Amino acid sequence: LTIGNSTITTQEAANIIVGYGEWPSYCSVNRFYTLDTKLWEKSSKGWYWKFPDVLTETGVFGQNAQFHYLYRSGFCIHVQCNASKFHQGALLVAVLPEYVIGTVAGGTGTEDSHPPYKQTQPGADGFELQHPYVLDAGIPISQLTVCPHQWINLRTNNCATIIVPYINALPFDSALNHCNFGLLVVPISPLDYDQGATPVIPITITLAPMCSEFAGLRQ
Amino acid sequence: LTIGNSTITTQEAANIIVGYGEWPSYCSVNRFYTLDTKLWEKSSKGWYWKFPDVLTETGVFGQNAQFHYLYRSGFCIHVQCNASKFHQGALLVAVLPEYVIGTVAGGTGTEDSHPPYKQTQPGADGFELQHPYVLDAGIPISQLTVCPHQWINLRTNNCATIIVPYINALPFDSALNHCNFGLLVVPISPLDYDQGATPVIPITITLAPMCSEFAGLRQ
Amino acid sequence: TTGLVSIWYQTNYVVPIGAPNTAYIIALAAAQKNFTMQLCKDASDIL
Amino acid sequence: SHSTAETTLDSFFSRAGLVGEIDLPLEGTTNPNGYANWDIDITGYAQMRRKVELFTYMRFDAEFTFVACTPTGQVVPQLLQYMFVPPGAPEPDSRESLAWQTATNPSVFVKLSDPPAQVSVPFMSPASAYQWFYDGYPTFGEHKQEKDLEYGACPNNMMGTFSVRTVGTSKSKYPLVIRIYMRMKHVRAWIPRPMRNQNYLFKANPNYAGNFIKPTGASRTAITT
Repeated sequence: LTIGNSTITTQEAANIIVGYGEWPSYCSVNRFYTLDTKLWEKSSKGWYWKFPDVLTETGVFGQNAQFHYLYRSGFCIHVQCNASKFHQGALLVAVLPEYVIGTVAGGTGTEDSHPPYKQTQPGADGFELQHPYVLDAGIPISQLTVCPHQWINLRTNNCATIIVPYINALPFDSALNHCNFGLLVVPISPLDYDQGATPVIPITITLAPMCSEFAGLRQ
Repeated sequence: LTIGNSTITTQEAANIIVGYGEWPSYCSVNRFYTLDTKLWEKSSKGWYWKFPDVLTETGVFGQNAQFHYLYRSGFCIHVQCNASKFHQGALLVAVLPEYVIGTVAGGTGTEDSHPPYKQTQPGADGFELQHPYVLDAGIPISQLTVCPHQWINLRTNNCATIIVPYINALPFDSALNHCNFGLLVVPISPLDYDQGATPVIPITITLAPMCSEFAGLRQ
Repeated sequence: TTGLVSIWYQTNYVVPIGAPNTAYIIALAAAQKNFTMQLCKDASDIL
Repeated sequence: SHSTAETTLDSFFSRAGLVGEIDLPLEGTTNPNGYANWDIDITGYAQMRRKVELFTYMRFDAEFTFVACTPTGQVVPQLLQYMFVPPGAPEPDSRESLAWQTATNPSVFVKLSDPPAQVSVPFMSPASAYQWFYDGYPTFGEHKQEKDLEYGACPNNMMGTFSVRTVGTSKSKYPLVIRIYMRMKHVRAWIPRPMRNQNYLFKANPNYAGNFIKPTGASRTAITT
């Protein structure tokens, strides 16, 4: 499962958390996806990601998933945050189903045309929340915990896992046509550290879907 | 198995011929490859093809076979030649293992450098024999029948099949590194027809390998 | 929103001498067992 | 037939014949350094070469012998050396080269007054069987654009090298003429290949020339008897 010399050092003591006590379902695999490391700063406000459209560029099978229409898999999402024993900080990880991105309509006139392609495409790196209190969507940040989530504390843990099945708007679902979900990471208490210490906190997220489907049609 | 609306009319009365009475082997699938139709003319001298390098562009799984290193499959090659009941002609189909392409060294000085890339690449369409008596390799055309072959006569049949397993120079074989085999089609008796009739004879060849392997290495 | 179907020439058309040089083609269509409609529509065109 | 021993593939290949011809004159320009070398070129002689292309995959061993004689055919009191050079080992470059005393290279001390001695080499090919045609690039390296030093001598096909030298600081007093014979004990082939019949142009490359001759033209017409 190595691409030449890709044998990373991984943790063996993950904290197993189940989602609703329900494992995923059948039709209605060992490749571990790797994303670029995220830097957490004192003034940082949190990030967000959109799947599966942005996911089709980081994964080895994700790159091929650009051409795959349907999905049939179970999601084991691993979020990893390594830090020293004398660092301070707190992070929240959660999944918001049907997470509609809130566009911002400023200016003197409160009216805008169809959403611009610049806002729709933040890239494969991810984007920053303009006003993270409302998740840039007018949705209060106080209420995220009703949805599945996990508490990450530097003094307590260094990793977490989330397992979620496929929930879609229709019994017959399209992954390349309908946006499924997204991940939200936001700091609650700003990170603090002593003067001269390491000011960058690494963040890595790992997921391992099973497989997708090609589909196809002709006239 | 249709790409939109690809449901061709196929023959159900193929003449089953076995190769050495031996079926292919395991590690040491339903996609039917389609090639462009060939035109047989009165002055035509016959064609040749090289596999698997040229095969990696016509097939649906052949296009992906460009990136697949190893092979594990059995070959069921179907050659089809449709013609009227009052046409005249004869065709030979055979497979020549380890068929080395004979370069031509003309001119006043009998010496040439490394084979040019123009000669090495005839395209995905195929090439014509300069002097088909020697197969453009100094190898007499009289002796092809010692290798597996089939007789095609317009008065007798309209289709033929060949089944050949994998024979390579090494027990550990590479398909993208070592040229395996090729197909030879050459007329023995020139085609004749009455004045005003159809002067073009269609030729189609169909093969259905099972699968290939990705391989890969890192430093 | 809608699918497409087309017809293409895989090979050239060959005909024996003494036979017509062209022909005409017809096709048939129907519906499968699992085909059904859901809600009525008030549609009328003529007259 | 019942007595088919003389008709088997072994018997079809059971013959010792001329393979190598190397001369070591007392004085001249062919070898002004007192020694010579010979590469095993079975394809050099069209007689033995034409046999092998009847099959594509084949296995064979060999045995080799040496004969020393004057131009008149007299026998003189001197010794000559023979050693097999594996592809990894380096060939000698001078008469006083350090390669002569290398221990890993097998060599034998032989007196030519003794009636000729013969030696054999077993299967040295790294592959399972020999391939007279390699449908690809002559070099096994990762580069396909330069003139690599490994060109011509590839580890997958070459089967060794021989060198000859008269050992002794004192100068040799006699002219030498050397003849080489070879024969095979075990021969085994797998797949037949159509026979190569038309005229050859190169010594080891099957490329041919544009002047076409036919193998036979004796019969004038079909009606003629």
